[PDB]
Amino acid sequence: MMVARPPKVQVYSRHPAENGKPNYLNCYVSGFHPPQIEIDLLKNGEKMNAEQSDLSFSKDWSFYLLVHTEFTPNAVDQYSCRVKHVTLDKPKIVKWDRDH
Amino acid sequence: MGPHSLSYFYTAVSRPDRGEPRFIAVGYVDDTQFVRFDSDAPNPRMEPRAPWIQQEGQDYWDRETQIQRDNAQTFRVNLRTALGYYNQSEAGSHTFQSMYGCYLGPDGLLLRGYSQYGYDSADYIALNEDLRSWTAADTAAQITKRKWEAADEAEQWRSYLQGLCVEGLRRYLEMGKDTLQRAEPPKTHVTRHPSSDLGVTLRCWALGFYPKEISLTWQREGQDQSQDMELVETRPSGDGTFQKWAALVVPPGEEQSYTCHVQHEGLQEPLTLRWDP
Amino acid sequence: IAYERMCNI
Ligand SMILES: [Ca+2]
Repeated sequence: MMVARPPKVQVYSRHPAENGKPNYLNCYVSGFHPPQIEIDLLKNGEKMNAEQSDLSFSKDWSFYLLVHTEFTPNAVDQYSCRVKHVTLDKPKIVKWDRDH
Repeated sequence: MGPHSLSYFYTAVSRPDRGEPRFIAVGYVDDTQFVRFDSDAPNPRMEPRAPWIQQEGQDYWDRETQIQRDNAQTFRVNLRTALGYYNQSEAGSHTFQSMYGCYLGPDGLLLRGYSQYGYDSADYIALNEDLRSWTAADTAAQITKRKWEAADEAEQWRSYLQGLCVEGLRRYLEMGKDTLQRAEPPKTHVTRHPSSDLGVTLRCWALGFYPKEISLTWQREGQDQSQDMELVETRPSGDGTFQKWAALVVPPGEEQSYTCHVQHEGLQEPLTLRWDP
Repeated sequence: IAYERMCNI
């Protein structure tokens, strides 16, 4: 079976962001198949230590995962989420911004 | 607050010339995950993933653990059987999934139930609404339908859904009442983001809500603006609640002509909001 | 409470 569904990626904070205030950074990856995937939160381009949810799926059978960790936003550091999957000919990178 | 449900989600994946398949199970009451099983864990067991299930004694953990170890073996057999039905080689990874559950009526008895199976991200076989019959998605699944009819497997499902399933659901709802029987309404606000002389983005946010079901829409004096509205997928907050937003581009100076409308089961009335700096 | 005896396809 040749089905291969590309992932949707959202990068966002738990609470509205404010500089110098401890918060949580989330990378939600959904709608994908097959289930093999690599999801990395990045800080200034380097992998962060992050926790990953147990594999689950939706009514259409497609899979989803949450990758998350603590962070304290500021005006200097850059954050993003990098995803690798059979449907992606180069990694998908989504930048975090406080307006989405 | 709508009818409560108990549901389970199983996934097995084949890893060829690389060992036996992996089996993961998760259990939910409504949108709250309360248990997990992972065939790769040392002495793998059904584990708690919510605080209110820890109360349950050792007899509950042992029984739930044994059932998941048997499922893992059954799904390994299923993956083998499916290669024969679809004439597939030994070379590729394949996926076998199940999702099933029950809903509780206002009378404290079964309202409705379901039991579905999927192979390689496609429908395979499903229990019908009447809990007395099956729907096969293709000619391979028809083989399974004939086998399960011969075994009257539907009767075994119906007796579970009516009895043990709703028995467990009532127990979980009482044990975790402080969280499971409480809808958390959304905290809402509207942000504005300039873009060009032709448009300004207005974004309507809904934060910290439970359960996940919600309605977010924009209107311009009575008429829905869904056509070119950006509506992101409902996403987890990380603490058990959910988030969502809906955005549209409007001409500069006409921001007060647009209103955001929010419906959720935790709200006594629907909400209306606007850009209000 | 999970369903107790799943049947092979
Ligand atoms: Ca139109």
